[PDB]
Amino acid sequence: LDDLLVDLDHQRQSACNLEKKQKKFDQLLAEEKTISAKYAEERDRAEAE
Amino acid sequence: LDDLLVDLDHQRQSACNLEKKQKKFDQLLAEEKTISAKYAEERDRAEAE
Amino acid sequence: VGEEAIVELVENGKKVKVNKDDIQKMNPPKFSKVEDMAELTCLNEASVL
Amino acid sequence: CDFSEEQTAEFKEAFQLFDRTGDGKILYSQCGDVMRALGQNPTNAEVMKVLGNPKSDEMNLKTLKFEQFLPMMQTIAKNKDQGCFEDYVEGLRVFDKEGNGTVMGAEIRHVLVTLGEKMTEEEVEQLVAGHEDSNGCINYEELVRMVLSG
Amino acid sequence: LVLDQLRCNGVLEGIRICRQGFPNRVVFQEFRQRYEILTPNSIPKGFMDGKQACVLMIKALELDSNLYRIGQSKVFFRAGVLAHLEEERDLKITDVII
Amino acid sequence: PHIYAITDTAYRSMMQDREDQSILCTGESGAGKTENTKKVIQYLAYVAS
Ligand SMILES: Nc1ncnc2c1ncn2[C@@H]1O[C@H](COP(=O)(O)OP(=O)(O)O)[C@@H](O)[C@H]1O
Ligand SMILES: [Mg+2]
Repeated sequence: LDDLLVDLDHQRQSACNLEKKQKKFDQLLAEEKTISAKYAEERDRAEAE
Repeated sequence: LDDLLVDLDHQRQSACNLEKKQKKFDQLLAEEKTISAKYAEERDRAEAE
Repeated sequence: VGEEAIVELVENGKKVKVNKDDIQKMNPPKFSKVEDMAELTCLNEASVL
Repeated sequence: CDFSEEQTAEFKEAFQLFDRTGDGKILYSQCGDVMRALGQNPTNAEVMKVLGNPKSDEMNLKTLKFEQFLPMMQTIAKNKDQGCFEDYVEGLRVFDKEGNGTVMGAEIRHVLVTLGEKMTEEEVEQLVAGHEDSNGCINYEELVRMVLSG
Repeated sequence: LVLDQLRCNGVLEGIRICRQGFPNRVVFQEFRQRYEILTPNSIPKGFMDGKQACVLMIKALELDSNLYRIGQSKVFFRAGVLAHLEEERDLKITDVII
Repeated sequence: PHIYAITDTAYRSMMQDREDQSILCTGESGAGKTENTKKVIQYLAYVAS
């Protein structure tokens, strides 16, 4: 039972971390979009130079 | 112990039902990062030129 | 049968009667040669050995 | 160029002071150190970037002409990732476990050798040398301000 | 012979107290100084009780309530929790340290 | 895992905590205590000179 409790606690920890990262996904995509837009601007600027 | 085994078989499936989503999210992020990396490469080539 | 169980031995196929408290649970091959034995799911003499 | 020629005249000399080809050329490995000698603070990532990501052996073999070094310097001069003193002191305080404005020299050595763009132990010992006290503690505000103003 | 050494040495009991217990324990002020960088808005920037500051930090970190216990002068953590916090802390500072 | 990892962990713990450390090699006769002691000394002599 002690081993099952330690295992279940680790599964619970892993699922909690997955849920937190699933929530983090939205702002991660927003960041990737804004930084890719900045790279698009920077490539236009460097080509213009 | 039987109750803990039931809770464990519930928790593992509940976690897999998030991992199925994380697969998709990781693939989406991989594509978005490939696009952003291509823009950063084009920027770098333009700056070098 | 309550106090006892029958097992087949992987090296022999031989069927043997063993007492339910001498049987020890086995770790998934996922934990083969783990660097830290605190990470084992089943922690018992047979698994540590 | 979009750069003041009065200091380009100085950069010509300061580049030539790295002389070891026997002429007006210098090798890729030197490029970062001459840029750091002329007063900029390029990261090794930036050095590799402006060099076009050369190979670790090619860095020993390929070479710049001053005509090619000048725009390298210009690129690093115009755009930079460099932070500032008010940022670095906030970074060093992460190691200040007690709030007295001091950090352990062994900790700062370990951090600089292990995190980020790893420094050699010979470099890091030259950095902390002379900032000793009776406790082995460095006053990170003054260490940062001195290194940055140095 | 190996089994007899593991038995008399107490190796399995030692592993069990590491898994079932809280082998990592940090004083409230040291926990603040080490890990406040992880959650810098979590504490109102005035004075605060170190214990309450640690509670606020651990809530902003959203640690599972089973991974830690809070004492009279220390926070206690399961094994490997502080390793994760150290990795995350190193990541934040690596930008500034570069 | 290595005796060098145990020795480095102790050295870093001594520098970080400022608490003095012990390395305690415990076994039967022939178990490897003296060899591992030599490796602890080798590591400290190299890393902390
Ligand atoms: N880590 C090791 N690597 C190689 N050989 C070893 C190691 N540990 C022990 N031995 C061998 O076993 C012998 C006995 O080990 P030793 O450490 O001297 O025993 P004790 O712990 O009783 O002092 C050594 O002389 C050596 O031949
Ligand atoms: Mg001996």
